[PDB]
Amino acid sequence: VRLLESGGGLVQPGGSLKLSCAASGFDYSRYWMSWVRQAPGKGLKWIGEINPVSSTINYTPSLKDKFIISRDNAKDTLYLQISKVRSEDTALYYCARLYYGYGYWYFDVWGAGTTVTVSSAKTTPPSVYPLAPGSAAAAASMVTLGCLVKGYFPEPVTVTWNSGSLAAGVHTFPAVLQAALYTLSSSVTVPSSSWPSETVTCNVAHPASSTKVDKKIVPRA
Amino acid sequence: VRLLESGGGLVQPGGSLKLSCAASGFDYSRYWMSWVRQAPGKGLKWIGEINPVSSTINYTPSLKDKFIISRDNAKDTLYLQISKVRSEDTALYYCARLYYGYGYWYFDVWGAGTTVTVSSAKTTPPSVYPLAPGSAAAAASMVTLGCLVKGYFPEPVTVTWNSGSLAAGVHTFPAVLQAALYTLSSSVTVPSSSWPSETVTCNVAHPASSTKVDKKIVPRA
Amino acid sequence: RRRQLIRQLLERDKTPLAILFMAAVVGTLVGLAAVAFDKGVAWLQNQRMGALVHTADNYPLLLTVAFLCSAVLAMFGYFLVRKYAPEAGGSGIPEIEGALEDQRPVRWWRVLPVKFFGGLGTLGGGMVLGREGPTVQIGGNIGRMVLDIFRLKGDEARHTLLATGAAAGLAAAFNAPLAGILFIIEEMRPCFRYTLISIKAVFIGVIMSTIMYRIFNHEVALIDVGKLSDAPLNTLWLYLILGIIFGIFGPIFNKWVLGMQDLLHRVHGGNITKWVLMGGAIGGLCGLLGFVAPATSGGGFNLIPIATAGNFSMGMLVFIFVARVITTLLCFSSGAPGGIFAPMLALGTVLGTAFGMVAVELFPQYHLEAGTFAIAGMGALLAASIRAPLTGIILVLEMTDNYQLILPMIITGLGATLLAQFTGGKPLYSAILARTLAKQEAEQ
Amino acid sequence: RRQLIRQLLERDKTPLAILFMAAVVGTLVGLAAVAFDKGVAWLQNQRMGALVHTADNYPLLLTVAFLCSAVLAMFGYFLVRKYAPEAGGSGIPEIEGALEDQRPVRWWRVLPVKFFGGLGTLGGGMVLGREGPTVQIGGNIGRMVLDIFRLKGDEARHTLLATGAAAGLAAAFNAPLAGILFIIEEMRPCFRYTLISIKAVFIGVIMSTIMYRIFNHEVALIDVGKLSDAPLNTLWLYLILGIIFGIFGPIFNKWVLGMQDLLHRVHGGNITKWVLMGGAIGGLCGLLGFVAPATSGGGFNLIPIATAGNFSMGMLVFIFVARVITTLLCFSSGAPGGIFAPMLALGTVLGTAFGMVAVELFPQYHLEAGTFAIAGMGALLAASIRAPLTGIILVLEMTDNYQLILPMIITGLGATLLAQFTGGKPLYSAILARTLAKQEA
Amino acid sequence: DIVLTQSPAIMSAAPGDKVTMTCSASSSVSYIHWYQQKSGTSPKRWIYDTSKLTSGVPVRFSGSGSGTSYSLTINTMEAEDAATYYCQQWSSHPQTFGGGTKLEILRADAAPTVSIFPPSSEQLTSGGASVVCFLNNFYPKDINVKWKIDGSERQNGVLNSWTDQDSKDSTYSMSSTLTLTKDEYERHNSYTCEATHKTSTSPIVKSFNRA
Amino acid sequence: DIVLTQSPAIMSAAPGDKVTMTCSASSSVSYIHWYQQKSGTSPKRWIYDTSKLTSGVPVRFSGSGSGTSYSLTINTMEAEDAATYYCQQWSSHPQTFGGGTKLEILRADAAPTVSIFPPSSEQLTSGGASVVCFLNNFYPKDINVKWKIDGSERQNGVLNSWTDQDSKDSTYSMSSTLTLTKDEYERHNSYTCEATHKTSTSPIVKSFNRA
Ligand SMILES: [Cl-]
Ligand SMILES: [Cl-]
Ligand SMILES: [Cl-]
Ligand SMILES: [Cl-]
Repeated sequence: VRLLESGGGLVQPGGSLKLSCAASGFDYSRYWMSWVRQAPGKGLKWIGEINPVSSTINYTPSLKDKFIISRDNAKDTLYLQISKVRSEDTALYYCARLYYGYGYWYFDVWGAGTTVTVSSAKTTPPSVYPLAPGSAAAAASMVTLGCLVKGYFPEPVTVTWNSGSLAAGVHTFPAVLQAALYTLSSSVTVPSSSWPSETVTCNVAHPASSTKVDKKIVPRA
Repeated sequence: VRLLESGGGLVQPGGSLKLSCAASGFDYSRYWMSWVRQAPGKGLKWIGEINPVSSTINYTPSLKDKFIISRDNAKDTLYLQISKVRSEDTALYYCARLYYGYGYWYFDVWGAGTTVTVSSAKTTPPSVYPLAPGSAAAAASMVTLGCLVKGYFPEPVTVTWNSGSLAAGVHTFPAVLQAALYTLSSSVTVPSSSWPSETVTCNVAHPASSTKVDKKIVPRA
Repeated sequence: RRRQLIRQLLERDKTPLAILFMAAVVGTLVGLAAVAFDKGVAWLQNQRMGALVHTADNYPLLLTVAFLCSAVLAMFGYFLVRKYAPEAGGSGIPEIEGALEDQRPVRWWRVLPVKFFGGLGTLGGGMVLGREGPTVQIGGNIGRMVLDIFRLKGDEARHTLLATGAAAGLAAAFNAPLAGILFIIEEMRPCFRYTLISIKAVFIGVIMSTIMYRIFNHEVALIDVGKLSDAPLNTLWLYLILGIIFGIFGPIFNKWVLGMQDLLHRVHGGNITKWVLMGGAIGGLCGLLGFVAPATSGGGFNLIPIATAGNFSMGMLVFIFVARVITTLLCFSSGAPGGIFAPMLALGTVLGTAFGMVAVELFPQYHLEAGTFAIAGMGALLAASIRAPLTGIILVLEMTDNYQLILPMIITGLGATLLAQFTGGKPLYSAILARTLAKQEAEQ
Repeated sequence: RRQLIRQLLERDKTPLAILFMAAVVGTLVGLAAVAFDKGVAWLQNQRMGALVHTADNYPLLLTVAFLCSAVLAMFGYFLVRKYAPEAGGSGIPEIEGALEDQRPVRWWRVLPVKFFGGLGTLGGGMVLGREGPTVQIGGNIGRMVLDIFRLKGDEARHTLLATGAAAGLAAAFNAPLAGILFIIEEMRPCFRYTLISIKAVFIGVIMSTIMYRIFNHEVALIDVGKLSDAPLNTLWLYLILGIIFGIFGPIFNKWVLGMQDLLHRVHGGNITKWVLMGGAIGGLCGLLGFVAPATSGGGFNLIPIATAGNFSMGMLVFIFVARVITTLLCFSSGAPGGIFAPMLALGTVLGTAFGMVAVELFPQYHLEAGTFAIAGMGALLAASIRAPLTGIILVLEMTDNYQLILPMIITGLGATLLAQFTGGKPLYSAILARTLAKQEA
Repeated sequence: DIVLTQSPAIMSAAPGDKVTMTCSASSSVSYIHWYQQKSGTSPKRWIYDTSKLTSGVPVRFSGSGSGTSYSLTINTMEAEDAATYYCQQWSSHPQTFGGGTKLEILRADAAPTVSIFPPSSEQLTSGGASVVCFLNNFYPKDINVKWKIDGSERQNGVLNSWTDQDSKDSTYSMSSTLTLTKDEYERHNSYTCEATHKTSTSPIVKSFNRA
Repeated sequence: DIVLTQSPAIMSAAPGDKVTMTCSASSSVSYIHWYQQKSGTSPKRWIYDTSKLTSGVPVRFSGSGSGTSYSLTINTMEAEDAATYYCQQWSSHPQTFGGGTKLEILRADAAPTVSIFPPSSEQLTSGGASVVCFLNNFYPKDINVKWKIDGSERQNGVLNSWTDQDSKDSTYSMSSTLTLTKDEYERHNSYTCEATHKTSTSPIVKSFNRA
């Protein structure tokens, strides 16, 4: 019983896109399907719904051809078209299977979500800089390393340490946007005896701009 | 309602191949499905059957795992695996949907069939050569054009004219075998006013090598 | 009282083998009879369409051969009734009801050919009448014929074999085994006096005739509607409201049918000339309407699947209803051979769908489908005019196969029967018998 | 004739007072049935919790299985013999009597006795149904509201007693139509006509079914899916199945009665030997509901499993014989709880068995044993209680395989015919007749 | 397993004739089905349960029989009926098919339309050279095709292919193909194609010259 | 439409504690639903029709209320219990959700593990210089950072970013990053980073000198 939406990403203002939600694990007919978006920071908001026979399509109070919901029962997939896209449409979109108990309807099962970004800003690779502690600092119990990932667009990037093996004592901070570019940092606190005697590398992937990069954190001489 | 079976072509003696039959237009998880074969120029022979819940599977008097029939209700596909193949298995395999009137079951809807050739030769794509009249053409009301198809293996090939918009006036001749390669040609008769003033293209397809050749018939210089 | 009861309890469910074997042959015959009848009506409706193709050019000439063919066949039926068997007018279910109380004769030597060949005329002409009327009465007479021919003795054999035929008659009319049996033990069963109708024997008759129906009419359902959506608990009150609407209308439809029997009797005064002629005028109107607006005329089974899917507009549903009310009255109230049972399904469907449409837009939170209200309304008029809800419910259920709607179907139906009672309406099959019996003593 | 015209025009007229009271009966019967259903589950749950706390020591776990079931059985058996003897066995025969004005309805006694008594026998894992309890309880609820509201007349006495018995069966199966049909087929004094208002019975059943769905929605008692159809050239096989049920029907009726006798000798009417033997049987159920859960318990669990053809041939014969044995020991020993449900499970198993044989004997028919399971399910109900029309609609309402209506009818009819021609008798009528004959003996 | 045998393996009839073919069984069969298989097409369920017609099957068709003999009958056969008809049973197991009855159509005469074709330049710039000659839409099927290079008769390297009887006009068509090497073809000049048929006493000639 | 407001916007409670959140409606509503979202994954259905658990939901959770005021409750909270709780109605159309209630774990206070980092040689080659300061693992989430260049306060070019509550110790982390041009960076020497927390009265100083 999995719902899988796709087709998010970056669109220019006044454009249009077509999100897809591919269903599996149940009879896709008999069920009503729905779209619900979550604006960054804000709460959940209902877009619309569609019955199995596609004879009733309902939307939130939303002007004319802004939203077009449909479904193809043969491919077992749900669609959503947004036209004349503005920044308010920058959100995370969920498809949901509709059901009920006493008859006051709920949102039964949800998809994982696809993120839609509406920005005239251009796709940009990230620059990845190590963060080694200087000769000014003395090592206690632990030693904090890191790498700065700056000047990219859009979200997301994925940071792992030693190809995911060093999964303990890792913080990755939310990215912050400035002047049409994102910046984020990631820490990795490790035992004092473990570095620099053993190699610590951070792995950064920005798929939007085909970037895969490894940055080795070496001490300062 | 349509049954479109596939996965035929060339196999070595003693080998094995998996035939599929994709179904659409009917509740596939409701019917018994069946396979029947027809050797070139011969009669029909029932191979097997399978109920919707895959619990009952009857075969014709065969050996061990000579035939193996299965079905995937999620994909709407019927499968047939043939083992240790000898030349008696060189046939056209129909995928048929089963049903009854009073209760004596019949083969309700048949597919188009896939051909299986059990030979030692090699998959060779066809060579398509256009056939147009020798310069001095005593043009009557009609002009007969054709194209030659040679050096392919195995069978079959399909030949249509102008993507099938030219239906009337076409004869396609049964392939002839020589030195483990097949040869056929197709004729077409069009109004003399309708050529060379218009385009006449023969569309040859040899699915065994996944090859299309669209040769266009040019008047001789 | 107690000693006698111990004797009764131990003797219960014991039907003489002779009655059982005879119940089988009754059903067998009633089945074949119903099948043959069904083929005839189709064959004649087919010929009428063949003639319309032969004159598909001249528009007024096409409208002429529509009227004439339907008139000629209607007149043929109306005549066959007034000339040979008067009791075979209208439905004929009230006539079988009387026969069970030993208050009406079963003149099978007359009615069988009259209702059969007479029905073929009215139904095959395109008139708004059902098959049940014909098949129930025909079925009853078949049960009497085999009683007579085989000279069977007893009150049990006379009532039982007359009943199983009436049931196998309804069964073979709808492919509805259970609806047939229930209809007898809810409507017919002398409703004030205990009888000797053996239930087990009724069953066998129904089975044989249903099998006979399936031998010739396999692989096709009378009504296909598909599997509809379910109904949530928080929507049930909407079905009760639908019942109330059927509950006030039920008796009002009953007044009209009776009143119209009267108003149409003045036109001819009992005259076999004015009657047959008027009968043809009505019959001709149906073959005309069964062309310029086929939904207004005909049996009604055709527009049920279309209505359930929500393919008609609101305006078109109101139109169909009013026109079909009119045409249902003109056909049945004018004593034509043919039941009113089926036309009442079509009316309930249409009315139900109409309510559904209103309900859908008034309550988007419910996620409604007008189709469920069509199926709830289908057997609702049967519950408010014939007052046989349990029969109506199981009939619809057997024909539409939407068991998940059993609660809305019951609630709507019960709602109809309640308000039909509290607004002074009376079971239409009982009132038509009571009028016949009161007028029989009104000239003595 | 003049009297008939008076009758016809007065038909289907039930006093508004009776109608409004019918509603309240069903409402109560529904809630009662629901509360009863929750209790049984609650107690079956406790029993499984104790088995977890002693899941280590094998003989120790087999002990706490026996004991728990014995202790709860004894509690039920005692509550019956001490306060309301009439609440033994099913209780449907007792309500049938009450409709002929031949038995008293002591609701002040039976309601607490059948309820809390049933909770003991059912909740202990014994092979008994809910119908017995719910129908009897339902009838008494209809008597209670007759008494409390002081309603006068033969109509009100019989009608309100009936609607409660129907709403009782309805709420036991989620089967509205089966409830109504059962009254107007089995109960309805079978020899004289009555004032049982059909319209009033309906209302009661509606309210109790609504009550059942308010607490038990989104889950069906039996799920079987949509099975295959049945070709016309296969119907004769269903007739043969009826014949086999037709011979066995009355023979199962002999054993149930004979076993009531054989078990009465063991205790002689003694409230000590009765309650103790009641616990020995009850304890055997909780023991078997672990070492072979199919042989014990209500039976609804193994129906879906049987229909799918998940049991082997050997396993089907085993279950049948063991389930015959355990059905008799529980019902025939006067324990509070119906035999209606256990008979469904028997018919399913027998049907499936016939289906398996049929499948391999006729590959040309493309059979599925599952269709013979659903045909057989209500077949024993047709051959032993001789209410086929109720049995058919009951199965239909619970399985939703309308495409099998012909095989279901044919099999059922076949059963009722051969049950008559081999001298069998409607078991609910025979049990009333034995109680009434021993009352004057 | 029951063996079905269909009486005429191949039969000829002119449209208008009443036509009957037979399916006979080794054991005892009940309710058999018939399938039509037109040229280069899949079998289509035609008649079922002995005498019922599938939807779309014209009323000119009828089935009957019982026990060991069954028949398919075309009352006033029509040209479009040219197909091979298979019978089938599944009253026993496993189900089994008949041998087939190929129905051929007798019709009026039709002279072939002969067309000659030179080896294309794309085929020449490869190695071989095939000269092709279509003779189309003739009746009856018996035809003789003769090859002449510079008057001289050629015997070896000729391949012929005939179509099945056409489903609409009931005519036959043939194609003849003379295959040679590039050098073999280039050392001559005139190629002819001689077609002899019932419709003409003197053979039909079509020819081309490189010069 | 109908507006739903949830009382505690953010709240904290130690493991094994009675937690109660509201959901108040503008107009009258009936039978509301509750969803639990953990950051990074799908919202999942928790409580429906005023107060019914879902197949899997542990028995410690409960709903209640009617008319215009409803509430979700946790008797004995757990670790795997912290997440966001959205109420949702559909008694009226169109349906609406609550603003959200973030439920967070309460713990014993923790002092920040401050770290300061010089710009890399790679970043300087580009002509930019970022000074990163990691304030790691502190409770509560409230903190103040302060930058000092040559012992002088700086407020321009600073970017702060908190992680959401951790799932191994339920502490927060933060990062302050100061971005200057290479020239602007090279004209100073002393870069200090001051973390001011609830734990101490005097800020934790971490600095480095270019010399
Ligand atoms: Cl009438
Ligand atoms: Cl009628
Ligand atoms: Cl009992
Ligand atoms: Cl019982």
